[PDB]
Amino acid sequence: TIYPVLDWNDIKFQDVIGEGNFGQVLKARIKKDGLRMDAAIKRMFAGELEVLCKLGHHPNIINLLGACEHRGYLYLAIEYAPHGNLLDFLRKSRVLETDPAFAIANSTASTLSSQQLLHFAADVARGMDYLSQKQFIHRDLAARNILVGENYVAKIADFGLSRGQEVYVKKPVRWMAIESLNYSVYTTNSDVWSYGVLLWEIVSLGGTPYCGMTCAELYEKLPQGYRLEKPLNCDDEVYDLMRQCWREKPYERPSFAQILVSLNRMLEERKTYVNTTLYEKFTYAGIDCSAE
Ligand SMILES: CC(C)n1c2ccc([C@@H]3CCCCO3)cc2c2c3c(c4c(c21)CCc1nn(C)cc1-4)C(=O)N=C3
Repeated sequence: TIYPVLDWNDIKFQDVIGEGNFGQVLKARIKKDGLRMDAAIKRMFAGELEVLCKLGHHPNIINLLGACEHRGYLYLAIEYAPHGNLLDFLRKSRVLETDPAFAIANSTASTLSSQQLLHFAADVARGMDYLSQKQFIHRDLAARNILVGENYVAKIADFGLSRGQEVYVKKPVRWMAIESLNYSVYTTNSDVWSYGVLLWEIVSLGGTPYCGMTCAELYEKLPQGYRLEKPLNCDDEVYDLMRQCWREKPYERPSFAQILVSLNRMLEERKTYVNTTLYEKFTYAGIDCSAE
């Protein structure tokens, strides 16, 4: 009873809407507190379960509605994010590709604006600050694991449940901190590195990071000091923010709280930080289906 119990009989499964590291996610309708509502279902040890059930609501963390035991398996009922994962949401906005007529007429390269992209980044930083302050270590921060829920509020999903100052996970190379590629240990510091790549994904409207490069090249190239280049449509303040997230020394990277402050500053300025207008020779950052 450590969680809002739910009867498998009150779950109306619909369609498959995605798939995480473990299992498929299914959209469904359930009855909670006598009321019928939308939800995503994921088939999920004991300690982690309590960790999740205890977490506690936060507007930028996908929320647990209830769990259900069935055939020896535990099914989690999750708050529903109608808009889907951030990665596809970003790629669906590349109107120059999805609706060129619209793009030329409005002279825009995305249905989304600079502010919206900054909000997604701020939303995630807020959620990560909340999680890291409680010793949580995500381990797999990336656009694909961010959900765009009600009112387009970004929500963090698929975060690791093993709490502590650092966690070893024997076992996503393009999002991993150098110290994780070498040691398989994760900390909030390596979460910050990944957040930086997430920020780069946001600004590039879902481009594959290090497009054109093999994982192998990264292993040797990253330690040499190599890092993702600034997208031409990105302001320097935003790019510097990413660079801070990728400092070789983990303890030199900012905290999520500091990241959020820098983002809120940008959000407050009338200034535009991520250019989405169409300029003479515009092209999107590439998506390497060979790596995905
Ligand atoms: C593949 C990933 C991105 N996956 C998840 C992966 C992991 C979780 C867990 C639940 C327990 C707390 C930590 O995190 C939730 C989701 C998760 C959710 C939802 C979705 C997806 C999820 C992907 C496919 C999808 N399409 N649409 C329209 C919504 C979703 C959703 O609505 N509520 C939760």
